[PDB]
Amino acid sequence: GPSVALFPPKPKDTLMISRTPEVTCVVVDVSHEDPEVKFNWYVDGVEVHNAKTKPREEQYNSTYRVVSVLTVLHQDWLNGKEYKCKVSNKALPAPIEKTISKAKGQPREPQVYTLPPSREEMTKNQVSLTCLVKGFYPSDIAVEWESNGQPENNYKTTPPVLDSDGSFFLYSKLTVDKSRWQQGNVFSCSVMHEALHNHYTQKSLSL
Ligand SMILES: *[C@@H]1O[C@H](CO[C@H]2O[C@@H](C)[C@@H](O)[C@@H](O)[C@@H]2O)[C@@H](O[C@@H]2O[C@H](CO)[C@@H](O[C@@H]3O[C@H](CO[C@H]4O[C@H](CO)[C@@H](O)[C@H](O)[C@@H]4O[C@@H]4O[C@H](CO)[C@@H](O)[C@H](O)[C@H]4NC(C)=O)[C@@H](O)[C@H](O[C@H]4O[C@H](CO)[C@@H](O)[C@H](O)[C@@H]4O)[C@@H]3O)[C@H](O)[C@H]2NC(C)=O)[C@H](O)[C@H]1NC(C)=O
Ligand SMILES: [Cl-]
Repeated sequence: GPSVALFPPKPKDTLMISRTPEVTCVVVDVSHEDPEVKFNWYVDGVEVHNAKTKPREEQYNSTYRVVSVLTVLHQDWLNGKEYKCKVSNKALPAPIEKTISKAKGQPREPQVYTLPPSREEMTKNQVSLTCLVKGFYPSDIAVEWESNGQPENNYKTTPPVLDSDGSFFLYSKLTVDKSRWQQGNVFSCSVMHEALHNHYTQKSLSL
């Protein structure tokens, strides 16, 4: 029968007030016999009525996928409100409920440091600029490298790692042509996290 998956907003969308965070309720294996699907949404038990249900989407295996998207208030998500999707369908003996919310725990402010390439790496044609982000909680975070107000195309960020004090850390490594570093171009590591002032900080690094 029908099955439901409930997906959280992207951290960056919850952290930047200009962006639009969404909770997404997805129903799959909706049958042709009982194709109609009702979604009820609740926020800490109180029904809300602003969800947009997308049109049914027919799969290659003769079932439908039906999606309801609930726009959330950034502050509600960050204040730990519970989002419940209730999915009714005539093939279900009772409606399916799923609930989600933000990871729990006292927030802790990330410390953000940029580290230049080792002198030993300067023998190479590409070099590594390092962004250390440590002491944060919970693990929900976004970390991005930019130059001239635009994202860099060769960086990779480690997952959050539990540190010995129960906070998280990660590193993001930016690789650039050595000549760009030598020319004095400025590179910036932007970090978004709920325990930062304005949910944002940026640290820059140049030769
Ligand atoms: C008939 O076909 C259906 C359509 O899918 C297939 O189409 C065919 C034509 C091929 O193209 C094939 O490749 C496709 O798979 C089948 O639908 C599938 O059903 C299964 C079983 O119900 C679903 O499994 C769930 O998967 C969840 C994760 O889903 C996300 O990630 C997937 C990639 O890893 C991706 O495919 C999904 O679309 C979805 O993507 C996420 O979308 C959200 C919302 O839009 C977005 O915000 C995210 O960024 C995005 N994330 C990522 C990483 O891409 C699991 O979480 C889920 O498990 C949860 O619920 C369980 C209980 O329900 C529970 O046990 C778990 O613990 C957990 O809570 C579950 O495993 C699968 O998603 C679904 N595929 C799609 C595309 O919807 C169908 O099964 C099949 N039916 C039959 C009878 O044959
Ligand atoms: Cl913003």
